[PDB]
Order: sequence, then structure tokens, then C-alpha cells
Amino acid sequence: NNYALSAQQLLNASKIDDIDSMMGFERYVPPQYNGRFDAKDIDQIPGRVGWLTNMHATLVSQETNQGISGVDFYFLDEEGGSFKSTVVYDPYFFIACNDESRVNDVEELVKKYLESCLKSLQIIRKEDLTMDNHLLGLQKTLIKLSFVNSNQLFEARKLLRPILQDNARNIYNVDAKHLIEDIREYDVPYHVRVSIDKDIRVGKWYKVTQQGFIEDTRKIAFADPVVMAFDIETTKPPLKFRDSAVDQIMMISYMIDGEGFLITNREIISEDIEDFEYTPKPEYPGFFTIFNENDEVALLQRFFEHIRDVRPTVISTFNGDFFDWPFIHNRSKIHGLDMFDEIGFAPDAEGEYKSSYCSHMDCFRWVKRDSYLPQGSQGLKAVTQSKLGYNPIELDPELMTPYAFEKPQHLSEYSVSDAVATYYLYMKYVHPFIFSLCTIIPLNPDETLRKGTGTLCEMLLMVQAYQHNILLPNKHTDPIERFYDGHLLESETYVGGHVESLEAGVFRSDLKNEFKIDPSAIDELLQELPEALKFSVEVENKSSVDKVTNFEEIKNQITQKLLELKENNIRNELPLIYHVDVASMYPNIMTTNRLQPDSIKAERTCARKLKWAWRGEFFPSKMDEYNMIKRALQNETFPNKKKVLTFDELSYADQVIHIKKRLTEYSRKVYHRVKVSEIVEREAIVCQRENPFYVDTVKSFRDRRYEFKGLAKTWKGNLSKHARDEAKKMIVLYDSLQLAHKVILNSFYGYVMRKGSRWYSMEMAGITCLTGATIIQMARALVERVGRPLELDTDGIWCILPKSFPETYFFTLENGKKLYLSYPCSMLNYRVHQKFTNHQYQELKDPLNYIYETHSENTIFFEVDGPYKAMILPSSKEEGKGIKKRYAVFNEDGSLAELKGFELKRRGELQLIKNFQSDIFKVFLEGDTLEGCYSAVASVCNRWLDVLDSHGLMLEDEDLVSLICENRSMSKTLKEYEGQKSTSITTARRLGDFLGEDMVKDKGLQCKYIISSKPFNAPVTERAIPVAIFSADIPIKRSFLRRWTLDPSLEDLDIRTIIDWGYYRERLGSAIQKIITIPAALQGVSNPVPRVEHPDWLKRKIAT
DNA sequence: TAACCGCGTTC
DNA sequence: TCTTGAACGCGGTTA
Ligand SMILES: Nc1ncnc2c1ncn2[C@H]1C[C@H](O)[C@@H](COP(=O)(O)OP(=O)(O)OP(=O)(O)O)O1
Ligand SMILES: [Ca+2]
Ligand SMILES: [Ca+2]
Ligand SMILES: [Fe+3]
Repeated sequence: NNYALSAQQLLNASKIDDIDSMMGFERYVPPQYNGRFDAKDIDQIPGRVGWLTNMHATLVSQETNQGISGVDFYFLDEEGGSFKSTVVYDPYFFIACNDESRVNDVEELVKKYLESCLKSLQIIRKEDLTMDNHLLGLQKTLIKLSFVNSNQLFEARKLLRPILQDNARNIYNVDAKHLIEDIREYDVPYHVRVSIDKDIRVGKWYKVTQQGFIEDTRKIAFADPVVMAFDIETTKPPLKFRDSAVDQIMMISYMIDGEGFLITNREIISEDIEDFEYTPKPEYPGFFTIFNENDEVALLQRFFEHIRDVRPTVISTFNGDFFDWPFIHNRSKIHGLDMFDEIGFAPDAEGEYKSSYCSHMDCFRWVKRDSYLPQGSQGLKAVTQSKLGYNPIELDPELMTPYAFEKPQHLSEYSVSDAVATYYLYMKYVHPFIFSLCTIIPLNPDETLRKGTGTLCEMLLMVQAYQHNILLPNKHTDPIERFYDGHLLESETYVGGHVESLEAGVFRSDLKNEFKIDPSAIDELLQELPEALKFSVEVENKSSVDKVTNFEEIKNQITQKLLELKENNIRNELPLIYHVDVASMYPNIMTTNRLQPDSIKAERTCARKLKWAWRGEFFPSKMDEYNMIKRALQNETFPNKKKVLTFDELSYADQVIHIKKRLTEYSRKVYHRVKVSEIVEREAIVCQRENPFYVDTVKSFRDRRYEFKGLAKTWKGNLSKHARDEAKKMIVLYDSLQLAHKVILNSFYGYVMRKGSRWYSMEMAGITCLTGATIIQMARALVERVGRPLELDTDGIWCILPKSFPETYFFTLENGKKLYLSYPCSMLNYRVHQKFTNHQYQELKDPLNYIYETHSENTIFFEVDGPYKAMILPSSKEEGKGIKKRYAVFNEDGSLAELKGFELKRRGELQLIKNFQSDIFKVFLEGDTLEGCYSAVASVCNRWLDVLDSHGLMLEDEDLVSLICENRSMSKTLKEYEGQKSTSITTARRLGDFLGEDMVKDKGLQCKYIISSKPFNAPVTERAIPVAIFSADIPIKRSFLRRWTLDPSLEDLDIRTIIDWGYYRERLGSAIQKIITIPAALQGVSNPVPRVEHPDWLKRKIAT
């Protein structure tokens, strides 16, 4: 019932109100005032001020029978206390009409059909970007159906779903039902709807008054919530995962606002623990006090009791939604405790643990979304070293439970290791970012942390659409089929970024390089030189040439250098290793071109036609064959007392899955292919006068990210003097903050392609990509002619320029100030603004009379990364091909500048290749000549080959397994890969066989394997031996080690007997080839490690 | 062979 | 239900 649901949500509400009272969040109703809610005199109006930390939807009773929708807001005050306060706002959505004439007619019919759920209805008007002449002022008439609570709203939709689907009777010559076109803004989440309409945001200060919340724009900083972070280490069966059903919590470490506490279960932890200290850097103090308890239930209850004592409004964990919280929850139930009644936490619809007064900050969600760290470096170990600057305590999870008996202090100091890292990781990186993000995104801390960047973008866009009175579009629904010249398509897409491998090998400042400069390109550069340094001064640095002392001097110094290189073109010199890269490329291409989904028109100036490249992946079959297989499927029966289902009876989508997978069979059996793919160049018109609310939202977020990037460089430019340890401290703060916004910023591009988007446009996303490829290839077309481009990717070109090429000069202003000039950079930027500027950008100057001014927009700019020391790019093993998206770059202080894509960086490759790649790359700095350098690298390669050919003799059996184990992660559970083979798959099966099916039950299983030599002549996937078998009982070992070798006579069990050493040697050989010997070949040096042979295509090209 | 896939990168 | 995109390397599969 609708009155039953409201009754259920009402006692949830009274429970929450009691938990909030317990934790200090009593509902405050402000003193009554009947005056002007004048905002300047804020300190006269009676009420209570507070920093807003949370907001949850609610249902509120009479203070009729059903409740009223509202939102509880959770504040911290100025007096060290807390309070909570409720706002009510009627849920609402809109009905649109085919004909504006009879709008009241459909308004009386809706008053009839929704009589038992509607509360009120208005006639309002919003701007529809779909509508004709909306730019001249026209608006859309809509009925605003208002409701008492969120249940009546969904109830009205359930009644209107008939009427809408119904319109999809004397035939010899309209009713009110058939004028309901669609319904709008029914989707909007309620607390989002309140936070938007009432302009309330978590993280701002408000004075709560009877007239509403008053933003107090005076307070400088946030308040200071009491923050608590906790980790739990529990018992574990050997070589098995931790199971809440069987195991029990050994200890719970935690920190509350800099003070640490460890609670221990003295029924598994042998002795008792003294209050010790763990501070791995001076800035991260950690004095812990231990609460030694007896049983678990005593441990679980010093925990629950300590939470109520401190009443924290933030609790942080690391992966606490998947492991820590559900473990504590289930072990309290077995001990007869309701965690909700004790703490207020309970799982939500996604199984994540949330409370009302207290945000649950799982940092694992931050590192995964916003850290800009590779997944290989997203464990808490790596996250501490990267972003906190020390090496935390580390302990083998197999030694964990026995060290509880044998060495309790060590396990105690690994437990507080994880807690100190978690608390300070939250306070330095997660807390400032999320709560600042909350001041602009209409969500509370829990959802700001966990929602996807696409969805964060939708929020920001929905505030904008609303505040400019723009009617929200409904969410996009995927076309269930599309057809291309009769062929059913699998994927409709566009050509994305351009990326080129051009040269491989070692390039280095100390070693000369041959260049062949195009004289005709120089001629161009000096022709455009005069206007290009005017550009560097006025548009790059935002000044005037009229104020610069030495414009002609710099203009002459470049001229002779360019002229010298024009006559003496074929030159052999040291190179300048540089990187050019467009700053926020795709956003700036959108803002420069006024690119937004509502701007894309279809034949119906103000018109900037731009091209994109459409790619379809259709089946080779004809359409006669498509209906043939559909008829085949219709005659056959499908499963679900009704487990018998017509083909027609199933949803149009699921049908497609069956048609598509049957069509892959017929195509893979009549046409020898599953997909034919085709590029089609298409053009679209982009209206330059359309409401730029989307473009302006991306412009505003771009500007927000740019400021953090500029502050980062400002401290980098201030790095000359603990100055070298405090200036470099923030380089990371600000870079993190700029990198955190990078993914959200670029999601404004991806958003227009996302499922369920409200502003879907493939045309828009394709136009951005094609423009970006045209720009990057224009830049390479010129760098070819004056240097050697090494590697190019979307918006970036690595290159060597002749040492003779003009680089850096400083303009001087009458002020005495200097302006930075990189002629390699400004020579491209000037070309970009010549060739890619939008001279059709129209913007309303006077809205009151609809008068637009037209002007020229170009925010596209390259940026120069740096004069570098060395760069090592690998080469493919196949002829002619290169390897894209991998390389290493070094700074002139020897330090590593960039490492991209190599197995060293990726999550769980074969460790041997990871340690090899960690070793050689720095060795590429040694030697005095190109060949002397390759000889230094070779010496490292032979040392590794020595390890492999010696069958790791001189290597301990503990490191030998660490070095030869590959670690692949199963994105699902083993059941879902049915009909697939992989080393990750079979090693997971063989592990379920060995240790039980209970370790095959959770997704994301880490599969650590060895490839065995036996069974010989078998595919590599059938020889993947899980690594824990060698840690097992000698009986259990020798059983499975032969069931997997298919050698029942097997007796020797030393790892060196089982391992297919020829297999790992071929892998090491491949890494030696691609990084070293084959690029060596391409730079004219004979193979530097003869023990790894060149391929026969390279052997043929030594004699030819 | 040529085609395609899963994972985790670089954009 | 909630859900940013495409390009690419590598080691495995398949017919
Ligand atoms: N996560 C991503 N999601 C969507 N598009 C991306 C993403 N990363 C990169 N791109 C797209 C849009 C980028 O503008 C473009 C080039 O990427 P990239 O050079 O790494 O960053 P950027 O140019 O956007 O900012 P910046 O160079 O200032 O750090 O490719
Ligand atoms: Ca842990
Ligand atoms: Ca860029
Ligand atoms: Fe137009």
C-alpha cells in the first residue's frame, strides 16, 4: 500500500531520530520571526548558525496521516556542538502537451485521474532547447504536479504509465488523454531536488532561521568534525580468505583526531599490549592506548561504546564497505548484537554501510576514482608510499594469525600501521577534496565520494539547467537495434584520438643526432615569425608589445638561428628532448567551438558545420538472413510456475542478445568474419547562438582545475628555497587537486556518450576527437620538417629538436617584469590560432532585446613539458610496426620523469619482467657513446639471463617463487567465464579444487600462478599451477602436483623441477628484444646481447 | 593463419 | 540500479 510504505518509512525516521539524538543531533526548530529575511543583517534574524556536514532525505509526520517529504540537515555549531534541522519541499514532476491551446483541458483530466495522490498543480513555463524560436523568447507550458511525499509521486507515474503507453473512434471524420506527450523531471532524486531548488550545499555555513537557511558567506574555513578511522585484522584459515561466518576479530585499531586506540581480543592475542608509539614521519604522530578486552563481544563492545563516546561525524576505512564493515556486522549478529541499535550503521541498497549522523569515507573509493594512480598502485601499501611519503609496516597475511600466538607485539604494530596510514590519508587528501567538492555538487559526502564522474557532471549540469530555467531532458535510452545498409550493427562509435609510434631507441642529450631540416619550413616560420611573437606577448602572456623593451632583439636572435639552420640544413648535433601537449584538450576544443549536445542541429550564419568520423561494426550477414535466424529463434522455447517463454514474450533487448549471438555463429560460419567495420566521414552543424549552459559549465570547471595547476607551477617556480621538503610537499597537494579535477573535467566530454545521459550526442563526441586529431597531426607535420618527432598520442608529441633550434627567451617589460617565451611552443600555438580559431562564436550581449555579438574564440594551447635528458622508446618484434603508449623519460638529474605502460607499472604482470624493467631503464644513462650505452644495458640483461639459465640456482626458494609468479586478477567470478580458457581461469579452478569452492565465490580474485613444464605439448593455460600448492601439506601437494602435470610417477617436488624455464626465458627474451636489441638494430648498433637472437626478419635485413 | 578477447593501461 | 569516452599492448584463444 502507499499508506503502508509511508508508515514503514516513518518508523525508520523515528529510529534515525533516536540514533541522531544519541549522537548529539537533536532536531532544532528556530525561534519565530515575522520580518524581512534580509540577508545583510544576518546576525539580527533569530536562529542558529552551523557548518553543514550532511543531508539525508526523510519522511516527516504532522508537526495528515501520510508523512511529508523533507530533508534533515546535519550541522556542527560554533560552540563545539552539533544540531540537525529539517526542510520540507513537495516532490514534483511535469507533464508536457502536444498542443498548448488546450493546456487546461489536460490539467482538469489530470486532476481527475490522479485524485488520490496529487496535492497541487500549477502551470509554469520553462525554456525548451528542443523548441522552435526558443532563442527568440518562446517557452514551454508545463503542468507541475506536486505531491505530499515521494510515494505519491511514484504512485502518479504508475497511473500515468498507462496513459502514455496507451497513445502508442469513428474512422470517417481530441480526447484529453491523447494530449499528454511525455512527462519530465520525474527522474530527479529527492534530496538532490531539494539541494538544487533551495541552493543548500554540504560544506557551507548557514544560519538556520524560520525564513530558511541563510548562507553565511563570512566564515573562512570548515568546522572541525571529530574524525575516526578504523582497521580490523581478523583470524584466517591457512592459505584461505577471511570468513565472517567462521573467523573472529583479533584486533581493531583506530585513530580519533590524532589519538590512537587498539582494542584486542585476549582470546587470540596471547599476551597484553603496552601503550606504544608508531609515527613513521614527524608530521604523522601516533601514540596508541590499548583497551585489552577478554572475549570478542568485549572487543566489539569497547568499539561500539567508544563510538558513542566520541560521536564522530566522519568514519574512514580502506575497503571497509567490502570487508571491514560486513565482518563487524555479521560477527555482532552471531554474538546477539544489532549494530544499527548500537552505532546507527546498516547496509544500504548497494550493501555499503552508511549511517545518518556519520559519513562513511571508504578511501578505496577515492584512490580508485580520483588519485590518478594505476590500479597496480592502489593497494594501501603503495598508496602510503606515493602520497604519504614513507614505507608502512608490512606483514605476510599467512603469518598473521600464528603471530597472534607467537609474536603479538609485531602483529599489534602492523595493525596500527594500517590505521595510522588510513587516518592521515583521509585528513590530507580525501577530506579536503570531497567536502570542497560538496560545496558545488548537490550531494552529501557519502555520494560525493562514491558516485561516478559522469554522474557528478550530470549534477553540475542540472544545477545550471535549473537556474537558467531550462527544462531537463529525460535520460537517453539505447537504440535496441540499428541498421547499416541492411546489416545489423554491433557498435556505433567514432574515431577517437590519434596516436603514432614514429621512432624507437635511445635519445639523449649527450649523444648527437642527425637532422635534415626542411628549408621550406624555416622560410614559413620567419614569414609568420613577426606575428607569432606578437601572439606570444599579447595572447599567450596577455600583455602589449607596446610595453616590451626587447621585442626586436629577441626577434633578431631567432632570425639568425632560423636562418643559419636554413642554409646548413643537414646537421648532426646534440638534441633537445621536448614534450608538447595541449592543456585540457577536449574541453577547450568544446569551449572554443561552442560544442554542446543541444547545439548539434539537423537541417532545421549561426551555423558552424564540423566533421567527424563515424565507425560502425556490423555483421557481414544480409537482412534476409537476419529474419531467417529470428524465425529460427521464435519457433524455439526460452526459460524464465511459468518457466516457458515465447521468444516474442521476452523484452526487445534480450531478444537482440539472442539474435546477435546467433548472428555471430552464422557470420563466423558463412562469412568467415563476425564484424565488418567501416569509417564514414560525416558533418554536423553546430548552432553558435544556442543557450551555452553546457559549454559554460565545462568552462567553469576547466577554470577551477586550471587554478590548482597554476598554483602547482607557482610553487614549482618557487622551488629555489626545510624549503626543499615543504615546497615539494605541496607540489603534490596541488597536483593531486588538479589531477582529481582532471577526470571530472574530461568526463564532461565522455558524458555525452554515456548510457542514461540527459545530453547524449555521438556527433558532439566525434567532432571533438576529429578536431583533436587534425590539430595534433598539423603540429607533427611541422615538427617533422624541423626536428624528429618520436612519439605522438592524441594531444602530445615527444620529439628531439636540433640543439641549434631556438628555444627560450625572456621578453622584458618597462615594468621590469619578464615574460616567458618558448619559440617551439609559440610557433605551434600561433599556427593553431591561425588554423583552428572559431570566428563564428555568437553570444548574447543584451538579453532583454535578443541582440548577439559575434567574436573569435580559441582557448587551444600547447604547453611545453621540458628540456629532457634521455628517452627510451621500445620497438615491436614484428617488422615495421612500432609500440605505442610505452616509453621512459629521464630528467637531467638522473631522476625518472615519466614511465608509461610498461609491465613494471601494470597490476600483476610476471614479477621477473617487472624487476627487469625496474633495473635496465636507469642503466640507459651510462656510457659515453650510443654503443657504449647499449653495452652498459646489455651487462644488466646478461645478469638476468644468467639467473634464468642457471635455473635460479643461486636464488633462495622464497625469492624464486616471488620472481617467477604472475598475478592476474579475475574481474568477475569463475562461474561467469564459462566456455573460456585463460591461465587466470584454470589457476582459479585448480584453486577451488585444492582449497575448496569457497575461494571462487567473490569477484576480483587474485590468481598467483606458475607455468609448469609438464604436461608437455599442452597449451600454456593447462599448465598454470597455483602458487599456494607449494606452501601446502606435502600429501596435498604431491596429489595435485601430479593431477596437474599428468605425471602420476612424479616424485621430485622442488620448484626448479616443475617450472617451464624455457617459457620464462622466452618472455625475458621478448622484453630484451623490444626494449634493447631490436631498437639497437634500428639505431645501427649490432645486437648488444647475443644470447637473445634477432628475429629472422631482422636477420634478413642485415645482409640485404 | 586471421580473427577476436580480457585486462589495464595512455590519452 | 548505476553507469564518462576511444586507442592500444600483450598474451592467450579460436576455427
Ligand atoms: N579519463 C579520460 N576520460 C575521458 N577522456 C580523456 C581522459 N583522459 C584523457 N582524455 C581525453 C580528453 C583529454 O583532453 C584528452 C587528452 O588527455 P590528456 O592530455 O591526458 O589530459 P588533458 O589535455 O585533458 O589535461 P592536461 O594535459 O592539462 O593534464 O583525451
Ligand atoms: Ca588491513
Ligand atoms: Ca593535455
Ligand atoms: Fe541556428
